Amino acid sequence: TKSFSVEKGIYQTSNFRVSPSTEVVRFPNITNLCPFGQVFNASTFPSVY
Amino acid sequence: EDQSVAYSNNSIAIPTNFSISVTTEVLPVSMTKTSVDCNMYICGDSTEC
Ligand SMILES: *[C@@H]1O[C@H](CO)[C@@H](O[C@@H]2O[C@H](CO)[C@@H](O)[C@H](O)[C@H]2NC(C)=O)[C@H](O)[C@H]1NC(C)=O
Ligand SMILES: *[C@@H]1O[C@H](CO)[C@@H](O)[C@H](O)[C@H]1NC(C)=O
Repeated sequence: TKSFSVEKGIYQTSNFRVSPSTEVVRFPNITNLCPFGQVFNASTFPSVY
Repeated sequence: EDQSVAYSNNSIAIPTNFSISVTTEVLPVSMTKTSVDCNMYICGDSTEC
């Protein structure tokens, strides 16, 4: 309640108290590099048709 | 149903015994008290939202 003075009673509040600190980044166990050759570093490309 | 009766100008009906009847009247009074956290519903756990 956006004020510096509060009247007597019971009120409902937001969280305002806990925030995360750490991080979990678990991804699969692959490691082989994708074949950017023969797609970018290739000898011949086909016709558009 | 129809119970047509015409008229009379010298007759009167008197009831000779009675019955005590107990009836039930059903009336709502109050409804459930519900509160909403606007930020949690709209945005959840995102700071940008
Ligand atoms: C009007 O009075 C008569 C009696 O004069 C009632 O008939 C009696 O009903 C009760 C039960 O409620 C019995 O125990 C009695 O035995 C009955 N009569 C007698 C004295 O034998 C009648 O029920 C009363 N009015 C209404 C329509 O309830
Ligand atoms: C009503 O009452 C009067 C009294 O004089 C009588 O003449 C008349 O016939 C009555 N009519 C009915 C509705 O019976």
